[PDB]
Amino acid sequence: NGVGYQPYRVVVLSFELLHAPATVCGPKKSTNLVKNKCVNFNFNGLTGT
Amino acid sequence: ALGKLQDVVNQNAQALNTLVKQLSSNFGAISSVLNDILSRLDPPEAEVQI
Amino acid sequence: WNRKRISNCVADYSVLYNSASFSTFKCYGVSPTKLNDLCFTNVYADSFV
Repeated sequence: NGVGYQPYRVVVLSFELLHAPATVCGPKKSTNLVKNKCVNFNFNGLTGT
Repeated sequence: ALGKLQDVVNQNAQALNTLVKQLSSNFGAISSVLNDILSRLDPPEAEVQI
Repeated sequence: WNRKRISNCVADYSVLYNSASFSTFKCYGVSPTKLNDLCFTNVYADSFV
């Protein structure tokens, strides 16, 4: 049949970005804990300085 | 006794507190925090929220 | 539609959206370019054709 009637497979990744302990964290690796100095920190994806 | 002076201090301090509290209002955008709006949208679609 | 919980793991959405197999891939409220470095509390995958 025409593509207009063809079947499309569908998956919906509903990213529930919530303030809670996160589980799926993405590929980026960690860095050693730094303290008492100015650093562009990034915990769980919240970008901060 | 010192109501007029206290009233001046209170009015000025409340006005500053409201100025700081406005920073927590999204104003129609996804979130109040500008850094998260930058870190959860691409620049083309971030600029409208910003 | 079935709902499969995705949690307790690490992900890589770059391969998922880069692959040419997905003629349709639309993100709402997040842009795919930076999905790699932000973590999420829970992700829901709902499959239906």
